[PDB]
Amino acid sequence: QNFADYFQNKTLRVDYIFTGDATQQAIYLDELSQLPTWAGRQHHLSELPLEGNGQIIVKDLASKQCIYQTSFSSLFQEWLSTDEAKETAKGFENTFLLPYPKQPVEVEVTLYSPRKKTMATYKHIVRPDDILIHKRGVSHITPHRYMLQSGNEKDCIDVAILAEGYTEKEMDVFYQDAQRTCESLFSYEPFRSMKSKFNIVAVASPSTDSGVSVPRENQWKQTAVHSHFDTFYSDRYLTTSRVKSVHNALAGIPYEHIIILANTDVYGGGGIYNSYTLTTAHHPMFKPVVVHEFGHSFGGLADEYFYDNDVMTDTYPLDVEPWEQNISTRVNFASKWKDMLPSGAPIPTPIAEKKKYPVGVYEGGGYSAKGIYRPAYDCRMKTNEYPEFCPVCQRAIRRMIEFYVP
Amino acid sequence: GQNFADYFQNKTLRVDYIFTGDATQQAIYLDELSQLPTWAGRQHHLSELPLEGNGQIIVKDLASKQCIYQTSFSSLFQEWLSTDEAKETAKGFENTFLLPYPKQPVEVEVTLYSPRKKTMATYKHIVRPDDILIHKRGVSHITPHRYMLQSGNEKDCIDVAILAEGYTEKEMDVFYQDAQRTCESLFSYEPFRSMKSKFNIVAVASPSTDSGVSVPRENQWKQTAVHSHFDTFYSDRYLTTSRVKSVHNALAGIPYEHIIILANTDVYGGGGIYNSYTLTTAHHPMFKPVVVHEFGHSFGGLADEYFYDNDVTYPLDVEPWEQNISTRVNFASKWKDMLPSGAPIPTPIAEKKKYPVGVYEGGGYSAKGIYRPAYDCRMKTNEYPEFCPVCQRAIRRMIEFYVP
Ligand SMILES: [Cl-]
Ligand SMILES: [Cl-]
Ligand SMILES: [Cl-]
Ligand SMILES: [K+]
Ligand SMILES: [K+]
Ligand SMILES: [Zn+2]
Ligand SMILES: [Zn+2]
Ligand SMILES: [Zn+2]
Ligand SMILES: [Zn+2]
Repeated sequence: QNFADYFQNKTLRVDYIFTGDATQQAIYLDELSQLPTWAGRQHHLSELPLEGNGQIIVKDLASKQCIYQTSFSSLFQEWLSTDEAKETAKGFENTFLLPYPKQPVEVEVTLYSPRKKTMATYKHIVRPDDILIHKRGVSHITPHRYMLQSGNEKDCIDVAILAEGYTEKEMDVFYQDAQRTCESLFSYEPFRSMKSKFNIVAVASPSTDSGVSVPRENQWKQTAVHSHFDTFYSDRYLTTSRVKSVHNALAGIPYEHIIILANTDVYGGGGIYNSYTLTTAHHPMFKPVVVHEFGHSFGGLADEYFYDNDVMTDTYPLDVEPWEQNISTRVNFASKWKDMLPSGAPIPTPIAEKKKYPVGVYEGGGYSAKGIYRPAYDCRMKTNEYPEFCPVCQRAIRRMIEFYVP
Repeated sequence: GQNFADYFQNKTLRVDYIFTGDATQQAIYLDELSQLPTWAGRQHHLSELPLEGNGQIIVKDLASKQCIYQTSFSSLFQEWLSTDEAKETAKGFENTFLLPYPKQPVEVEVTLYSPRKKTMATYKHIVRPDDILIHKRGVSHITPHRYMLQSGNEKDCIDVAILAEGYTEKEMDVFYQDAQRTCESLFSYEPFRSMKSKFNIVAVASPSTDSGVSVPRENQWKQTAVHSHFDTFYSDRYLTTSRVKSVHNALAGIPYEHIIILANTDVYGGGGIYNSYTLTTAHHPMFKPVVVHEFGHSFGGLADEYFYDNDVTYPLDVEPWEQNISTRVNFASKWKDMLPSGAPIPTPIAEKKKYPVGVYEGGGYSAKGIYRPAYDCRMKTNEYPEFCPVCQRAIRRMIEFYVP
């Protein structure tokens, strides 16, 4: 499929509202926007690199031929397993980028459960001549600086680093934090060997207040992307549900993936597949932590630690193969790293034999000590203190990069 | 009588919802709870309504289920539901409401009604006042503002906020001149003129990055304080904002009950919706009568009395909840008590001098089956000098309801 067959070199941005509670879910359209260029895929348009927990399928309206596919996970889907979702139905902002069509399209959004069951589905027609498609990124483009520029937006993976909780007086600190992000990311394989496949842009989005909101301390701050601690009443969980403010700050700058830096030294943050990474820039463990989160948001990798996470409730049924590439329930292991496991390797791999098996079937991962397996004894997806991604995480990241750019 | 201090604090519980749906189904969801440092609303008549509206919010004490606060409204969402787009694409709309801040947990219930008074959507949620995720607002960086009229405190007076849309920081002297023109226009009309001491008027200089407002059909997308735009529902001159949270965020920390948004342009356009806002163009030649007509909707909850249909409401077998129009289904609930004995129904146009209060056929966008109280009114035309006697009574009732 040639890009120019159905698409223009512009972006069709779609803002949705993901709604529901523990019993029901529904999707609604908020607004359509246009970005002046298309920073995404030129190839593999009608395929997915990963299933994700959510998908967007674009079909040509006249023929119903599938012409674009993208997958993701969302903060909304984490919220659905919290105590609040049992009693109060809520709406969540969710933004996705699609190539701008030459002709009318049918856009279909689907949300899936941890058992791969359809939770909610939504179909809408987009007509490219619609005057209410909000044009963006043509004026007041946020001041920005390229930290790494390997090539144009068509040939490279565009990553945007966005300032959260930095006033105009603190932008030199932010740009230094963006340099540190770039230096940390490209110190890890396969990012290190595939550095020429990436563009890194630092976006100096100003905040009225220095720092970020801490609701439990009654510290409400006015910031660029309105992030806050106490997400789902988990003290150190720093997130933003103001996704439109994130994408509005980035309009006009080519971007595919987002890293949000919060101007604080306390611990916290997280990353979600094709959502964003958000972490505290001045915490001592920033360098390995931002890369662990990018493992989720860009790599779509799972946590390999087997201790319970606060915001992650009943995430992996043991009778279902996870869609994440670096963990397995041994339901469909041949779809995972069976092809990288040496002949005659014991399953599970005994921990005493870890030096013999850099690639094994180690019991424990995805927040469970039993029934879930990880590919190595340790990895950056397991601990912040281990030096690198395990070989299976590295292959998965190489596949993500090869999928997105030739 | 219900004392304010029995259930409430002198603070505001602001609730932001998402109103969702299409022509076949509707649903309401919570977005976020906020707190404002004072309560600018009613101190009396807490558990009653001045009008039915098309939507209601009922606040009940959680433990007893006793009704402790009621407010009614209409919404941009409910207008959108009758458009072509609502037949094919389900959408979500921002809707913000202000409630008195409770001392103890409450049950908040939102209900949306159809033009036939049928329940379209209902939503119940519990608010616990010690919830740390209630977003505190209006405590820092309060938008620069100026009192155009200050008759008294926020408890005793009706607080009206005038907000700047499409004015850069360099144009705030023009905006303050426009807010002053708004106040001068409003208080030139009865009963506002004789009840001037019941109001506070505050001009809020919310800065815009760009001068003017967005015109989608001209591909003119501007970055402004409340993100208003023309071409609402593909109606060229329909100027609105669906970014209701941005309106209320700019006003956080300033006492307000009703909102007037002034757009920095001289072209024609705007509108007002009951307990939503008024939004109009400040420099159009007909500004003075137009802003008051819109305030008739947004504050008065009055209907349009003109019989011609807009570019884009009242079933003839249903009595409208609006006080200045009737389908004569329940005419005794309207201005029957002001109609002289033996007045002809309908009142012939040739006999308009004999009947300042009649039953004139035509109103609420229909030439037949809907009736208005006078041949002409501010709610019918921009060129007529005043509100009709029935609109004036209805406005007096609104003011008397809100403040002693
Ligand atoms: Cl800000
Ligand atoms: Cl994820
Ligand atoms: Cl109305
Ligand atoms: K790219
Ligand atoms: K008041
Ligand atoms: Zn993680
Ligand atoms: Zn790994
Ligand atoms: Zn009107
Ligand atoms: Zn009238």
